[PDB]
Amino acid sequence: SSGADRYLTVFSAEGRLWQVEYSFKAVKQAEVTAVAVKSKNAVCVAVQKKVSDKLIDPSTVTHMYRITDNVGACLVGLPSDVNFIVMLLRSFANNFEYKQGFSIPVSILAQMLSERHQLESQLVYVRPSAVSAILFGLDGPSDSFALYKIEPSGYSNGFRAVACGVKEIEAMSALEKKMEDFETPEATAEFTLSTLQTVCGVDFEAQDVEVSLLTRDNSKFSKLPNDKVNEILHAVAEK
Amino acid sequence: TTLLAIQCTDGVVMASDSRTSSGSFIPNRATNKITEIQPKIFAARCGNAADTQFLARAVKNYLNALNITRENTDDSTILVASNVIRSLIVRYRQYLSAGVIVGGWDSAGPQVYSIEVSGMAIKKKIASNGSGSTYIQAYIDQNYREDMTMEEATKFAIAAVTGAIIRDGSSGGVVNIVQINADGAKRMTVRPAQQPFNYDIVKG
Amino acid sequence: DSDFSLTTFSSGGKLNQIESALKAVSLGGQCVGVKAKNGAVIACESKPSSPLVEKVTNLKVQKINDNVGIVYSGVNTDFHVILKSLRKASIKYSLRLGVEMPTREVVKHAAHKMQYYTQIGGVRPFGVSLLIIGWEELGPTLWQVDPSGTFWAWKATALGKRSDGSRTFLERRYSEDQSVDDAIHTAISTLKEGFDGQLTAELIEIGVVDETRKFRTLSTAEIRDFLTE
Amino acid sequence: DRNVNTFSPDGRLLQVEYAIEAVKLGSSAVAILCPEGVIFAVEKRLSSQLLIASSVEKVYAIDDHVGVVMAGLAADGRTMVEHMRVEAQNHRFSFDEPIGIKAVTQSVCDLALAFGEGQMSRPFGTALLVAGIENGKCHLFHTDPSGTYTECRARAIGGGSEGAEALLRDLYKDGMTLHEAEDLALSTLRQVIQEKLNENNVEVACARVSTGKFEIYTSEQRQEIVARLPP
Amino acid sequence: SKYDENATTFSPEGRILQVENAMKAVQQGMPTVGLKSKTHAVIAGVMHSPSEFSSHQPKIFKIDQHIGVAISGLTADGRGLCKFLRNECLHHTFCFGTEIRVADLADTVALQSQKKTSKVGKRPYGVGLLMIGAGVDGPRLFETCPSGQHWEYNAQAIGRRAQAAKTYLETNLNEFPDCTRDQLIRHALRALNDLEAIALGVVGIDEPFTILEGPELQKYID
Amino acid sequence: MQVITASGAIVAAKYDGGILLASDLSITYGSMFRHNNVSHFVEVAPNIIIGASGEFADFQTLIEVIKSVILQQQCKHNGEYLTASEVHNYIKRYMYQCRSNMKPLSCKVIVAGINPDGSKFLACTDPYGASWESDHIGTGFGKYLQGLQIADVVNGSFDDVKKGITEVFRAVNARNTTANGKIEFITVTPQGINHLAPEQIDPNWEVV
Amino acid sequence: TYRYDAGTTTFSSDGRILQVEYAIQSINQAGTAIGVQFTNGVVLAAEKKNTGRLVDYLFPEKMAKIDGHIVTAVAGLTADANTLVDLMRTSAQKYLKTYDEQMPVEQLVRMVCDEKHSYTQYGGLRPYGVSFLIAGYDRHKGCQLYLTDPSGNFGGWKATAIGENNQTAQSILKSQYKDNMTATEAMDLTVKVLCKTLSADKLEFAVLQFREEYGPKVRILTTSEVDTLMKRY
Amino acid sequence: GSGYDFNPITFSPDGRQFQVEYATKAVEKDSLALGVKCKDGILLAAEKNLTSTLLTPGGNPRIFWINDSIACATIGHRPDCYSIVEQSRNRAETFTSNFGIKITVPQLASEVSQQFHLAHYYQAYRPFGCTVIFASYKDDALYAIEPSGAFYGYFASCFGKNSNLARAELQKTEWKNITVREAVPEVARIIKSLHESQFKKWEIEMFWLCEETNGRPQKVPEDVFQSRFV
Amino acid sequence: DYTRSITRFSPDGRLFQIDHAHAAVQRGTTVVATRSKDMIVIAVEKTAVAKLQDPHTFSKICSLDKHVMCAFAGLHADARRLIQSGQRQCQSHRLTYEDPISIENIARYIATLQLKNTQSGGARPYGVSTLICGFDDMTSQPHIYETLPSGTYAEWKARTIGRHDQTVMEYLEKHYKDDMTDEEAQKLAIGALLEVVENGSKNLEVAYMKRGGTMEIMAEEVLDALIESTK
Repeated sequence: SSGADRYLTVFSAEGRLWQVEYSFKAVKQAEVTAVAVKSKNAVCVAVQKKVSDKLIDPSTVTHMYRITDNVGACLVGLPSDVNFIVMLLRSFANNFEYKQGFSIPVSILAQMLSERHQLESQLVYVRPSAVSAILFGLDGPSDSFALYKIEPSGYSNGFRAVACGVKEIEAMSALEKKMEDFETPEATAEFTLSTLQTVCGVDFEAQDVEVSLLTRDNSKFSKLPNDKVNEILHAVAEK
Repeated sequence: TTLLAIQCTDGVVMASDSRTSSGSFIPNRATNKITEIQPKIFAARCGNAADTQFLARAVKNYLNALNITRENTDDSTILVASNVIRSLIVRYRQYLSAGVIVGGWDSAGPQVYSIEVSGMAIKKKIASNGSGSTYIQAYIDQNYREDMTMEEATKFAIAAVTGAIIRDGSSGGVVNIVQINADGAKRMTVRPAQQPFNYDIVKG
Repeated sequence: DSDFSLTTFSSGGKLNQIESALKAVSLGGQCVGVKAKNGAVIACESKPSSPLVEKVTNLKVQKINDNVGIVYSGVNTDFHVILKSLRKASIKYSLRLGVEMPTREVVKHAAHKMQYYTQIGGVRPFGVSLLIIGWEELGPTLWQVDPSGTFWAWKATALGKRSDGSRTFLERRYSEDQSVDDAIHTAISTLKEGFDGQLTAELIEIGVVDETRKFRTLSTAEIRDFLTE
Repeated sequence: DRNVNTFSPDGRLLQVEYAIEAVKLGSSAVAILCPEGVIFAVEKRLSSQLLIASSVEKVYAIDDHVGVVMAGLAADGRTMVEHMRVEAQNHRFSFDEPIGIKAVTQSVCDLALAFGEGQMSRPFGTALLVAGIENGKCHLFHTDPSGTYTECRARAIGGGSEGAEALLRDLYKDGMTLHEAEDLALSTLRQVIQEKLNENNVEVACARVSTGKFEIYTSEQRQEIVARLPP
Repeated sequence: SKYDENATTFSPEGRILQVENAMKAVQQGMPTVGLKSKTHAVIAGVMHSPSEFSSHQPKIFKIDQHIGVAISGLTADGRGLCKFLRNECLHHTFCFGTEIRVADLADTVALQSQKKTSKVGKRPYGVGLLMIGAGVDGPRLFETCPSGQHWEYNAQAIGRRAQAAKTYLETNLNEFPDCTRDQLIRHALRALNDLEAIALGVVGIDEPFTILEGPELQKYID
Repeated sequence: MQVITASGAIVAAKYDGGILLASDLSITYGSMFRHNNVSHFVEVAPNIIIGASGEFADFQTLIEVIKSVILQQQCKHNGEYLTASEVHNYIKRYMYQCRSNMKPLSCKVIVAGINPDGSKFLACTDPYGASWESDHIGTGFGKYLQGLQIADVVNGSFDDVKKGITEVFRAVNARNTTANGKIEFITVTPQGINHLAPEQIDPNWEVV
Repeated sequence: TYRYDAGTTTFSSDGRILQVEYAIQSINQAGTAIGVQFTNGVVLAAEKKNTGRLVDYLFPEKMAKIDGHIVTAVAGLTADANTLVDLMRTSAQKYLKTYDEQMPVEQLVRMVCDEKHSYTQYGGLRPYGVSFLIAGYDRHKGCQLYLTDPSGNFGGWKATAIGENNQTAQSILKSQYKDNMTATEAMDLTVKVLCKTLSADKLEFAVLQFREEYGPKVRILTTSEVDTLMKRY
Repeated sequence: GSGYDFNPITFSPDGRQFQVEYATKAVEKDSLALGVKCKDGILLAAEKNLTSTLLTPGGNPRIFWINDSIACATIGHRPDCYSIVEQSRNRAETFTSNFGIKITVPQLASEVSQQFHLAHYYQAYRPFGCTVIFASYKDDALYAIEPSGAFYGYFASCFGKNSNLARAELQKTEWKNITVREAVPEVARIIKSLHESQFKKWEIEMFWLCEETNGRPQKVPEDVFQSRFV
Repeated sequence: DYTRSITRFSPDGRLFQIDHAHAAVQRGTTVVATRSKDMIVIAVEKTAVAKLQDPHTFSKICSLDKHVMCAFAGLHADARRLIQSGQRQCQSHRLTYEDPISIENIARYIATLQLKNTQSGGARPYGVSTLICGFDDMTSQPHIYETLPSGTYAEWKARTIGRHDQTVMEYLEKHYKDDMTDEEAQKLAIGALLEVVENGSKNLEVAYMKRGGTMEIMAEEVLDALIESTK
C-alpha cells in the first residue's frame, strides 16, 4: 500500500484524512487560544496575543481580522495560513457583495471557508489550510450575532460560544460549563475574557490579548482598544 | 442629470437631481444618483444608469479588493475609487458611457474626484457633471467660493442643482444631497417645495 | 502533475481509496433510512461536537429539492459539497424542464459526481455515503449512494457508526407496510440502537417525504413528539 | 522513480546519458569531411533478407544541400529529421536561401532538451551527423541526445563510435580527396561493424561542394565504393 | 540522497540538491574566465573538443551588440538561455530603443533558472553563464548560476580547472580596472590555460562585443 | 480616436539651455472650458516631462503606463530613470500598439527631456503611433497657428524661444476655441524641470 | 513528483496495463452478467450487486438501456458503468442526431471501448472497472451481443458471460447454447446459466427483440417479470 | 520528517511544514540582513560575505528596489530572494494598475506572503528559501515575510546567520529615537561584532529610506558609510 | 493534464516502456503480410473462438483506405485507435493532396503516432505492431511496412508481427521468392501462419488487396483450397 494517505488529503485505510488532522495540529502550533462568546446582545472574541520579539510591531501580530465592516474573523493557526485565510475570507466577502449586492453573512462566509477547506481536504494537490476561523458579527437580516467556527477540516458550525487554539478543549469545556444568556455586552465580554484567562492560566493585560466585542451599538468589526480591554480585565478581576 | 460635488473645508457636498430620463419620459423621478460606495465614499453618477451603476458596483468591488491585503481601509480610498472608476471608464470606453464624481472623506480628508465620461479623473474642489450642470456653469463660477463650508456649500449646491433642474429637462425632481465629513455621510432630500426657487425664475 | 487517479485498482481488483472512503463513511455518524408505504424517512444522529454548537447551522438531514431530501454518513464538509452540487443540479433540472429533479435523477447525479471523484486525478473520493429519500411514480424510494458513485435503492438502511448492527436491527424490525409515522419510529429506534446514552430530539435530525411527495425536515419539536409517542 | 529531468550528483542529466547509451546501441554511421565535400557511410542492419533495405534509412535529405545520418532510435531520429526538414524549408521560405548546416543542426538540437515532466517525455534516443553545403563550404556537425552539436571534420556515431574514432585518429587527414573521404568512411564503417559491407547493407551519401547538394548514393555508387576498398 | 530528486525539494539543511547537481554540471564544463576593467570586459573560454577532428564547440556567444555570454555546462541549455536572452534583448530594444544591460539580462536569466527550480517538472539549467556587457552602466561581468542567481564579478573563473584561473585573477584583480583592452585580453588568456581551443569575446564602453579565435587572438596570446 | 476631455495646444521648442514647453492648463469637455489648472505636462523623470494634446483621459492612461515602466526600470537600475529617448520610444511603441489594437490613445504626446548625455530630446508621438524627434513640436493648434515664430528661434536664447512660443500661444488663444486660461511654461533643462509662472498671453484686442 | 502515482496508463514487464488487469479482476469479482443471442434479439441477465431482504429492487443495477435498439448489462463497478452508460446513451443519441439512424451496435461498442481505452492509454487515470454486455440491433449486423472489457477490447459473442463464475457460465453456454434460438429458449438458457453459476430478486433481465414491423425493442424485465421467468425454471 | 518533508503541502503528524522550515534553514544559512525603523528613516543593512574577492564591490545586491518608496532586503536562497523581489515589484505594479496608487509595505507584504504561502499550499511549488524585509519610510513600515509566508511588521527586523544575536543587539538601541545617519554606525557595529572571521573581505550593503532620500530606496553613500571591509 | 514521462530511457539506454509494448504485441495474435508484384496478402490467425463467438467483422485486418490495408498484433484497443488515426489520416491526405496517401506516408504516420506515444508525457506506448500495406498508385510496387510500438517503421518483402513472429518470419525467409505470383504470395502467407495455428481453416483468416483494388477477405472455400494446396 502506498503512503499517499499520510502525506496527501486522501483517505487512509481507516478512512481518516491524516493531513486534515495534521492541519489541526498546525493550528494548535499558533500557540494562542481564542474564546468567542455570542450572547443575544453581543459577540465577544478574545484571542491571547503573543509577540515573540520586542522588535516585532505588536499591531502586526494579530489574530482578529476585519473580513467585512460587519464580519470579523479570529483566525488561529499558521501565520502564513492565517494570512491566506484572511485574504480568502475577504475575497469571499467581496465576491459575495459583488454578486449579491449586500455584505456577506457570517454563516455564508463560514460556509465558503468550509468549502475551501473541503477542496483542500479533497484536492490532493492543495494543503489543508491550518486555520481555525472564528467568524463573528451582527447579521442584519436576522439582527442577531452570528458566531461560526470553521475548522481546518472545513467543519463549520454556528456557536453560542466556541474556542480555538491550544486550549480549545479546555476553553470549550469552560464555555459549555459556564455559558449564560448574558444580559449585557459587558457581561459577554467579561465571560469571554474570564474563560480565556482561566484556560490560559495567565492573568491577562490588554496588550496580551486582542478582544473584539461586537455589540448592536457597535456592530462593525473592530479590535477593542487596550483601555476597554483593560476595563473588561479589571471587571474579571473584580470577581 | 445634474451632479455637483464640492470639496469643502469640513467635508464634501455631493448634490444631484433625481430625474432618470428615458427620452421625454422620467422612469425614475426620485433617482438616487449619488451611490454610496462606502459609508464616506459616494459616487454621483451621470450617464447610462446601467453603466454608472455598474461603475459604482465595480468600484465597491475594487475598494473591497484594495482592502483584502491591507488594514488601513481608510487610506487613499477616494483616490483609489477615482482611479478605479477611471480605469473602468477607459477599459469599457466602448461600452460604458458614464461619468462619476466620486466624493467623500477618507484618511486624506475630504476629496472630490471627477472622472469624466472620457475616463479623465481629476481631483476637484468643485466638480459638476451631467446635462443639467451645463446650465449652472456660470452660476457655479459666480457663486462657488473655495472657502465655502459644508453648510454654505450645501446651500450653494442645492441652489445650483435647482437651477439645473429648472433649466434642464434631463434634470428634475428633488436635490439629493450627501454631506460627507470625518464623522460619516448625511443624506438630505430637497423636494421641489423645499428648493430655493422653481420654474418661476425663468424670465423673472 | 495532478491529474493522475489516486483512486486506483489494487492487485485484487479493489479500489483501495474507495474502501478508505467507505471507512470514512463508517466513522461518520449513524444515519438511518426507512422506506414507508406512503413515504420515506432519513433520520440521523446529529450529536454536536459541543452543546454550544447551533444545530440548525450544520444539519446532516438536508433538502435537495421540494421532493428529494438527503442525509449522509461520513465527512460533513464533502457532504456539503455533494449537497450544493445536488441542489445546483436539481435547480438546473428545474430550469431546463420546469420540475424538480426526480429522486432517482438526484441519486444518479450524486452517484455520477462521486464516481467522477473516484476516477479523476488529484482528488480523493467523497468520504460520505448519502441516504436520499424521495418519491417516484411507483412510490417512496430510499437510495444509498456510496463514495464510489454506486447507488442502489433500499427499504431500510444505516450508513455511519455501528451501521452494521443498525442494518441488522432494521432487517429484524423493518416491515413493508409501515406508515410514515412507523417509518419515523423505526428510524428513531435504529438510531437509538446505534447510539449510546440518552437519545434526545436535539441529537437527531429526521427528514421525511410523505404522501404529499414533498421533503420536510422534522423540527426538534416533531422529533420530541415522535420520541414521546 | 526520479523525474526524467533529474540531474545526477555528478551533474549529468541521467536521461540524456541514457539516451546517449541508446545512441551507442544504434547502427554505426561515419561522416568524413574533406575539402571536396563530406561523406556519410552508415550501416544498414538488415535483420532479415525480407527487410527492404531502401526503407531502413539512416540517411535523410533534410534539404537539397544538407542531410543527416542517424544513430540510435530510428523513430526519434525521424522526428528530428522532420523538424530539420520543416526548418530548412522554413529558412528557405523566410530568407530565400538554403539553411546553414550549423543553423539546422542547432535547430534540431534546441529540440533535444525540450523533454520534461510534471513537450517530449524523454530525450531523443538518436544522435545525428548533419552534413551539408553552406555557401559552397562543406560543413559537418554531430549532435548527441544532450542537444550538444559540435562541428566535426570526421566523426562516428552508433555501435562502433569509439572504435571508429580510434580508427580515424590515424586514418583521417584534413587534405583528403572526395574519393579518399569515401574510402575512409566506408573502411571505418566496415571495421566498426559485425557484418560484411556490401551495397545493400550500407547507405552512402555525399554533401558535395561541386554540386553543392546532399545526394544519397544509389546502389551503383555504393557498389563502386565497396569495390574500390583495398581489403 | 532521497532529497535529491527534484529541484523543488529542499533538503533538511535548506538546500536544493538538484540545483547543486546542475551547478556541478556547470563546474564540469570547460574553463571559462571573465575579466572586467573600467572600460572593457572579456570572456575567454577553452572551447570543448569532443574529438581531435571536431572543431571546438563554440562557448563564447554573441548576445547583444555589447553583451556576450560564455556558456559552461549543458550546451543546449545555454542555447535555450541564449534564445531567451535574445527575446529579452529584442523586447528591451522594442520598448526603449536601447540595448538591454547585461545586468538586466543576468537578472532575467536568474529569474528563468529560479523558475526552473521553483516548479516541479521543470529542471534547472545545467549551464552557467559568464555574461559581459559594456553599456550605460559600464562594463559588467556576471556569473549566472543554475540555481537562479547571478554574481557580479570584477573577474571570475568557472568550469573545470577554475581554481587556478581564479587565483591568478585574484593576484591581478586590482590591476584589471585600469588595464587596457589588450591588457585585459592578455590577462584573460593567461588566466585561461588550455590556443585554437580558446575563444575570447571582448566588449567595451565604445567598442561592440566581438569574438576573437586563434589567429585573431594571436596578437594577444603572448 | 475620440477626444471628449481634450488638453489643448502644446508648443515645445528647444532653446540654448533646454526645452521650453508651453500649454494652457485647461481641459475642455467638447467646446466647454471644463477644467482649469490642469497641467497638460507630467514630469515622469527629473529631466523628462511628458505633455499631450487631445484626449486627456488617454494622456492619463499613457502617463500611468509611462510611470509604471519607469518604475520597473528604476527597480531594475537602482532607481535610475529611463532616458527621454527611452521614454519616448516606449510611448511610441505603446501608442502604435494601441492604434494597432484599434483602441488608439487620442492624444499627441510630447516627450521633452534631457538625455543623460546632456542632449535635449524633444519628440512627439501622434495618436497613431507615428513619432518624430524635432527641435520644436506643436500639438493641436500649437502646430497650426505656428508659422515661423518657433522655427526662426528654435535652439536660440531662452528669451527668443519664449517669445516665439508666446507668439504661437497668442495665436492659439486668439484663434483656438478650446484655448482657455494662462499658458504655463516649463523649462526642461539639464538642471531639472522648472514650472515657470503661467502667463496670460493676450490676443491683441484692439482689433475690434 | 508522481511519488504516489500508480502509472495507470503504463505497461508492465509482461506488456499488460496492471490497472486494466486489476479492473478485469474487479469485474470477475462482480455479479455475473450473461448474454445470449437468439434468432431475433439478445437476452442479457445480470446478478444485482446490492441485494438482501432490506434492499429495494426498484431499478436495474446492471441493466441499462442505451437506446431503443441497444441495451447493456454491467459486470464490475456499477458507478463507472453508469458513467459509461451515460456516455453510450449520449453517443447513440449523437449518432441518431447526425444520421437520423439508430447507432449501429458495433459503433456504440467501439465508442464506449474507445473511452475505456483512452483511460487505459492516456491521462494517468484509473480505467473503467466495468465490462459491458452490449446487446443491440442494427440493420447491418442484425441482432448482436458484444463483450467489452476495461482494456477497451470488445468482441461479438453469440453467447458469453462476465462477472463472478464467468467461466462456468461460459462452459454452460457452450454446452447448451444453440443457434436460431427463440426468445423463450434464450431466456430459459440465461436463467439456467445464472442459476447454475450462482433468486429472482437478485437477478435482473433485459431482452432486446427485433420484430420486423415494430423494430428493435429493449425491455428490461422488472421484478415481477423476472420472478415469473425464474418460476418458469 | 518520516516522509513528511518532501512534499511542501504535506503536514507533519505534528502539523509542521518541513519543506517550509527547510526553506527557513536556507534563510538562516545566509548572511544576516537587518532593517531598523529609525526616526529619520528606515535603515536596511545586509551583510555580504564575499565568497570570492573577485566579486564586484558595488554589486550582488541583497537590498533591492520595489518602489520609489519601498526597499526589500533579502536573506536566504538568493534565487528565491530575487524571485520574491521581482514578484514584489510585480505585485506593486499590479497594485498601481488596479488602484492607481502605490502599494504600502503592509499590503505588499500581505500580497507577497500570498506567493510565499502558495509555495507550500498548492503542490508543484517549492517554498521560497528566503525572507524579505520590505522597508518603506512613507509607510513607516518594516515588514519581514518569512519563507512560510508569515509576515510581520517590525521595529527592527533581522534574519540570517547570527540573526538571534543581531536581534538581541538591535534590542539595545531605540532606533525610532535615533536617525538613520546615526543608526548606521550602530548597525555596522552590530554586523561587525556578529560577523564571522571566515570571510576576510566582506561588505555591508546599507540602503536607507529616510527624509534625506524623501523615502526613496537609496544605497547609503560610501561617504556616509564605507561598506567595504578587508 | 497528466504528462508523466511514462516512456523514459533506462540506464542501459533502452526505453523499457517500448519493450513492454513489444511484449504486448507479442501476446497479440500473429499476422503475416506477403507481396506479389500485383497483390498484397495479409493472413491473420483468428484468436481461439468458442462456438459462442461471432467470427465476422472482428478480424485484425483493416483497410486504412481503398488502397491501404492494415493488420495489427497487440492490444486490440490500441490498434483500434491507431487504425482510426490512420483512416482519418488517409482521408486527410486525400483532402490536402488529391493523391491517395502513399503506403510509406501512412506507415510513417502510424509509426509516428506510436513514436509520439513513446514521446508524449502521460501517454502509454501503443502495444501494437501494424503491418500497413497497399499500393501508392496503379503502377506502384506493393508495399508492406511494419510499424512497431517504438514508432520505427520499415518496409518488408514479407513480414510477420505478433506471437510466433520468429517462426512465421523464419518460414517467410525459407519460402519467400523474389517474383511470387498472387497465388504464390497467398500460399506463402497461408503456410507461414499454418505452421503456428492449431487449425488451418478455423484459426486462419486472409485478406488480399490486388493491384487496383480494395481490401478483400478471402472466401472460406478459396481459403480452404489454398490451405489444402499448401499442405
